[PDB]
Amino acid sequence: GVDIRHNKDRKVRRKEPKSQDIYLRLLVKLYRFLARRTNSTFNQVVLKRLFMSRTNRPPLSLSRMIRKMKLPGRENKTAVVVGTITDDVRVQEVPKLKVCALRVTSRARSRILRAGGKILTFDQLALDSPKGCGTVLLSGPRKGREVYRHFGKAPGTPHSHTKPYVRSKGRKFERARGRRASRGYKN
Amino acid sequence: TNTKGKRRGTRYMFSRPFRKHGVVPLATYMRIYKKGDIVDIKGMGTVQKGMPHKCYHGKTGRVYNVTQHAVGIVVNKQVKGKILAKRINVRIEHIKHSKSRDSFLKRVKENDQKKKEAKEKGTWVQLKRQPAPPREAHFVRTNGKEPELLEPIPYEF
Amino acid sequence: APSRNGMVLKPHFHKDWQRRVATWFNQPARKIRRRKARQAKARRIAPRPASG
Amino acid sequence: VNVPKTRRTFCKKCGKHQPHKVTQYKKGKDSLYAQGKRRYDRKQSGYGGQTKPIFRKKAKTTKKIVLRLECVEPNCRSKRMLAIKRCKHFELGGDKKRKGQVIQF
RNA sequence: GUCUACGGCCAUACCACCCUGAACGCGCCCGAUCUCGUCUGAUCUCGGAAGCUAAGCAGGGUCGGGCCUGGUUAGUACUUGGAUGGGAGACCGCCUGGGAAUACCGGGUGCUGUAGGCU
RNA sequence: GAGGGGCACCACCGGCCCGUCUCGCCCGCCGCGCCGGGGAGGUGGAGCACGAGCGCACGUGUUAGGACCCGAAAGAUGGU
RNA sequence: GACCUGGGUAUAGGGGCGAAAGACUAAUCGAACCAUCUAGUAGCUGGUUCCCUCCGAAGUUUCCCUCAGGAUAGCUGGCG
RNA sequence: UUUAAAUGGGUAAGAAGCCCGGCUCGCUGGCGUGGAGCCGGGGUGGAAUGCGAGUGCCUAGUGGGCCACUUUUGGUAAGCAGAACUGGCGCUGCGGGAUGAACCGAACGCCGGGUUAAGGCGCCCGAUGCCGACGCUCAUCAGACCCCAGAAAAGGUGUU
RNA sequence: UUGACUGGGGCGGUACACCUGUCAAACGGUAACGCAGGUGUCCUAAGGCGAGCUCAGGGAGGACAGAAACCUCCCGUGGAGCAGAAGGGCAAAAGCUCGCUUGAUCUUGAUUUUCAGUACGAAUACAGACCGUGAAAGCGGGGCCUCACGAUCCUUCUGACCUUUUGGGUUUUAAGCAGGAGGUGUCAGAAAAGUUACCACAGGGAUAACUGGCUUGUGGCGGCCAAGCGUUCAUAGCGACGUCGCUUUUUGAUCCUUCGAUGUCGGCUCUUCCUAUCAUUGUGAAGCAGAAUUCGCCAAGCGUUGGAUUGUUCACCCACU
Ligand SMILES: [Mg+2]
Ligand SMILES: [Mg+2]
Ligand SMILES: [Mg+2]
Ligand SMILES: [Mg+2]
Ligand SMILES: [Mg+2]
Ligand SMILES: [Mg+2]
Ligand SMILES: [Mg+2]
Ligand SMILES: [Mg+2]
Ligand SMILES: [Mg+2]
Ligand SMILES: [Zn+2]
Repeated sequence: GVDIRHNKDRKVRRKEPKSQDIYLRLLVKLYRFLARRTNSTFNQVVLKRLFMSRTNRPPLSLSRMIRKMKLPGRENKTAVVVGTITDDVRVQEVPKLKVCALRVTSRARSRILRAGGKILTFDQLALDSPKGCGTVLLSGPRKGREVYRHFGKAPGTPHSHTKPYVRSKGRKFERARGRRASRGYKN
Repeated sequence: TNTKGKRRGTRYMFSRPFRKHGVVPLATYMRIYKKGDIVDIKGMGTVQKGMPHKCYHGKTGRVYNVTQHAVGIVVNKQVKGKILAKRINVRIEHIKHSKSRDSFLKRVKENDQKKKEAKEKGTWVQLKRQPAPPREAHFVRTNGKEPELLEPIPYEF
Repeated sequence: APSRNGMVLKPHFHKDWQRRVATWFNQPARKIRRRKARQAKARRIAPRPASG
Repeated sequence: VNVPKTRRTFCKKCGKHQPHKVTQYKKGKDSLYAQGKRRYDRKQSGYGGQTKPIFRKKAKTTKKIVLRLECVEPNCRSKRMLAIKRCKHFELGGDKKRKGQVIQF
């Protein structure tokens, strides 16, 4: 015998996608070749996001992408996201930016192209920039889900703000004791 | 079962020690506590208002709040399988300045004045401290006399 | 009987609900039945407009 | 437990200390046609017997006695509730005690 | 060389007794008309300057008592960790490290800040 | 070497909306009032701060149903 | 002899009948038998069906008519 | 209880630090005071050893335990009742203690060579079949290896 | 419907909510039907603030007057008092006396304690008001600190010139919002008498009544010491005050095995075993003249009966030996 460990020692990341999509498997064979052969960390971040779940790959609206590329310096780089680009109705004009994504939506890819932009896939991203040089890779808000605001301490805990599971929001549904100082206590 | 009451096991620790009773001296009140000061908790027995709890007597925390008569102290407390940063309001007579960092605030002073003291002179002073090394190969002297012979004494009652 | 964080649910199954169950297995066969009742009526009032 | 007959306390109407007439709070005639009395009457009525618990396992011997402070200065007439820790015997206006007393049992 | 007013540390500063105390001061001291307070100008409050180092107060003394500090007690008593050590047990010795307390004996006995005065 | 722009996320500060509380002055008129609107501070909310949901499938967990299987002493209804 | 006995006839289930033993009422009686409600309920006993690989417990906290049971925190695994 | 250990508990051993200059304030206030906040600027080698860390969701089983040193309570005592610290058993085979839940060694994929641990080496039974060293001991009830499975006070001109 | 805990259950007690000292092993935590006690109150002052004062006890004096009356002087580090249980704390004081008072009032958050780090209760540090007291600094939102208490629903009272009362108005009522009270002591909170030997079910060796086991207080049977008793004479025979043991034929104590069952007293019948020997064999010692007894040794070979009363084990009596 050697030590007294608790045996973590099996790393619990993903080595391939659980998806059986054969187009997405060809991107992995494109980029796990590039990741082990080009000595760039762009192709290690893109390769580990092609592995990720649909939950860990959130969508990115078209108004964050033009908000995070009107920063100083970003004027002639490419928008990279391993994930989908939905549009904002809220935005009024679109610039002529160059993007790259798995799966831009129909209304969003009509509005980029009217404004003079250019959509890419990860195939023609690899032929343009193999190292990932001149790219701004982005991500959507992965804690933007409604699931994450039920997560926290516990709703009855003091200073919690944790949104309990109620079947219907309204009066008489979890508002009487433990929620106001009159009926018993407030938490 | 075992009387979960405040001020329970404090027959001797909320007691003034011996022959130091009476009204408390006045330099205790003339102590200046600012934010981030490292203070250590020791509840007295004469002043009755702001004694913390027996959980914190002997422990050492950091000031985040300064009030008219008291000081807000964040201390680490050991609950069962984890520690917690608890913020306890303690009056000014139950705390004092902890000297526990003041041997580090001396050797950040005498280190930086000695760092530039060799920068202007070009040496390799190696101001990082080492623990007690094994002893140097020295050379004892037994000049003239002889090493005194001692023997184990007999047994008696 | 409950557990950690979940809904607090009131399922209305405390009654003899298995004798009153309705299975829509005839609902294809009633759609072609009420089509034929529209067709056989549309030619019975033959010149008149359908849907009355 | 002896409290005085008048008392100079805060009244929420004007935000001042000004004297009050303190008497004892009595419970009051239990009104019919309240919502839980209307409910208990249409529940108890019929067959079925007693339909709600009647408490019988009584332990305490005192009550928290409560005072009602009545703001004496006119066209205010502001009343409010003030409690005292519980007591067996409660005088309300009598016998301020003096310590020069021959008291002998 | 000391003091007065205010202090910090609160006995090396206290306690009992005995000597000494220039000059300023501190004080005892002499009075109740006012201010004020009493059973009582004793205290407390108020007017002073006729006397006094007698006391307080300050220095010093005592093979002083305590107090402070150090040896001795003692590597003793306890104790960490260890042993297929001993012993019928109670308890014990050793290994590896840490290490007291009383009697007994020795030495000390106020130190200082701010402001003002004497010499 | 250094510098720059900083995704997501985390911590903090600031702001915003709704309820209440203290403090205060100003503004508007389908008509001048036991009217309407605004301010500044502190607080209560499952909030805003450039959206992530929906439908479908599967896996796990829990619950209601005979509910993993078998087991009472009973109670009731109508009869012989 | 308050005798023994046949066939006829009457009384039925919280009812009957009892010189009283809770006796007897079709081998069933301190509440019959048949069918249904019904697969009633059980924190309680018993059982719970193929292989290999990897990780791996707890018998403790707090509350409960709680003490052969739960809820809660700890311990675990899985997913990232 | 004056004194007062050993063992133990907290904290500190840096850039989230050190220093300089400036601006805000409705707080503080003799004071351009005090303190907070804010902006800009200056220089990183700051105990030993070891280690890759951080964080979120979902979550089963369990909620009768028992044992041994050490420290302890009740008890005459108990393979008794109840606690503290650590290890183990339960969940765990293997070598040894003849026997065995927990002792002592050591933890385990399937095998070959080597070497040991605890324990042993007359014969069961592997290995003293050594020309082993020094002493002690005679029992008509000898003795014989942690836990551990049997003894005391008292006594002997028995022998050393 | 007929509480729970429980060295089985019951009776008893409350370890069922709580506080003090100890256990507790020098931070904190820590169990038992462990030990020593306490609580369900009391207080318009025993709350608040300021002033002046010093306590318990002792010594020495003073008409009655003495251990204890009141008066005075001296000593007096808390030996007093602080409402009550303890522990801590306190002297121009937190104690005594006096003068004023009501902060024991209004309001929002945070923090602490138990703790899951939920609530109640208790508490701490503030802040915004309105006040008290003091010359002022200040102190004060109950008691010198550690305890003195209580959800939902329902009810009651108070609060705003509030909100809703269902087509629109007015009014009464009712419902709301905000916070006090009327309780759950099984104290995180049900609404509750028995009996069963006529009894039934699900279980439980988690749990008694029997043996067996650990233990030996107790019962028994032994030693060691020797003040004595024995005319004298400690030890022929005994032996106090002690003190060390054994045994498991007494009774307990415990709860390991057994609750899908180990047939539970006594007697009768019958076999074997033990020795701590009553008798029989061989012996040693007497306070052994003989006879008879008594005390030890090797020794369990061989015997240890017949009856009356009693279910008896045990007892007790008659008779034989
Ligand atoms: Mg006069
Ligand atoms: Mg006068
Ligand atoms: Mg005079
Ligand atoms: Mg003099
Ligand atoms: Mg003199
Ligand atoms: Mg002197
Ligand atoms: Mg001396
Ligand atoms: Mg040791
Ligand atoms: Mg060992
Ligand atoms: Zn008023």
